[PDB]
Amino acid sequence: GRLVYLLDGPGYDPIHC
Amino acid sequence: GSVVIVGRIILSPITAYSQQTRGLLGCIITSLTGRDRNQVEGEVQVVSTATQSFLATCVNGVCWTVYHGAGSKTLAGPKGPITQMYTNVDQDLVGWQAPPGARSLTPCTCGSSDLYLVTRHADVIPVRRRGDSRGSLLSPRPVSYLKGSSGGPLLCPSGHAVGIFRAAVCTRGVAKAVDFVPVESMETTMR
Ligand SMILES: [Cl-]
Ligand SMILES: [Cl-]
Ligand SMILES: [Cl-]
Ligand SMILES: [Cl-]
Ligand SMILES: [Cl-]
Ligand SMILES: [Cl-]
Ligand SMILES: [Cl-]
Ligand SMILES: [Zn+2]
Repeated sequence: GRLVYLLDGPGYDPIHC
Repeated sequence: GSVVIVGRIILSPITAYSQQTRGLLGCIITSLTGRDRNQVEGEVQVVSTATQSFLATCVNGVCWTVYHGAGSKTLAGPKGPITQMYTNVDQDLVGWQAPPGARSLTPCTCGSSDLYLVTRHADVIPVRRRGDSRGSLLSPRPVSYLKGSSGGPLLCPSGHAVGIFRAAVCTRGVAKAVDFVPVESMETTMR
């Protein structure tokens, strides 16, 4: 097992595309 | 720019729900001005910079979060940007004096190993403490499910703070365990 960091993109509900 | 509160998670058996408070445009603007006039509520804040978002947890009147999320940044507040009160790069931990209206958790003193992690989606998931700064997820979940949750709280059965979520331990995209900053390190950072 390896360490993954759990940042998301900006905003309350980040936009993904 | 500044870190900006863009939502919150309110804690109740431990339950949680989330509420958005800011949109993307207001978030970007508030980041540049450092001025946030909104009322703050809840124990966990959903926070954002112009480039990334994550969680901050208020314990004993300090809003704590991860250094890899917040860096050295100020927190936008009612009287302008709030300077970090604590900056511990090695422990990956930062803190600002909690906005008035944030509800503080108190540190766990019971030493239970039966924990709950509260995620960005306000799900409360069982964790088994496995040492100072690690807990196994009793039900493994895709790492995608924990995305955006860095800085969120680990709670004991009485709803007191055990630690803040730092990183997931993953194999093949499945989170099996969490790495966290113990509440002890917050006490060591402070005094
Ligand atoms: Cl939005
Ligand atoms: Cl807004
Ligand atoms: Cl003003
Ligand atoms: Cl404002
Ligand atoms: Cl950033
Ligand atoms: Cl920074
Ligand atoms: Cl995943
Ligand atoms: Zn406890």
